[PDB]
Amino acid sequence: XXNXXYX
Amino acid sequence: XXNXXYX
Ligand SMILES: *[C@@H]1O[C@H](CO)[C@@H](O)[C@H](O)[C@H]1O[C@@H]1O[C@@H](C)[C@H](O)[C@@H](O)[C@H]1O
Ligand SMILES: *[C@@H]1O[C@H](CO)[C@@H](O)[C@H](O)[C@H]1O[C@@H]1O[C@@H](C)[C@H](O)[C@@H](O)[C@H]1O
Ligand SMILES: *[C@H]1C[C@](C)(N)[C@@H](O)[C@H](C)O1
Ligand SMILES: *[C@H]1C[C@](C)(N)[C@@H](O)[C@H](C)O1
Repeated sequence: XXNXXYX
Repeated sequence: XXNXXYX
């Protein structure tokens, strides 16, 4: 992945 | 805080 969140 | 990231 690589991005983060949280959705 | 409470949200995430990463910026
Ligand atoms: C999310 O990333 C931060 C920044 O590096 C790290 O300190 C947290 O341990 C990390 O969260 C975990 O890992 C991710 C892969 C899971 O989605 C999240 O629930 C948590 O286990
Ligand atoms: C969230 O990411 C910060 C960096 O921005 C990292 O220093 C924290 O340890 C990380 O939080 C941990 O992981 C998340 C997923 C949890 O909600 C939090 O309680 C904490 O364990
Ligand atoms: C990460 C944190 C958040 C944005 N407050 C939550 O709504 C999500 C489900 O997880
Ligand atoms: C979180 C992940 C990211 C957007 N790939 C990175 O650029 C940032 C510094 O931390």
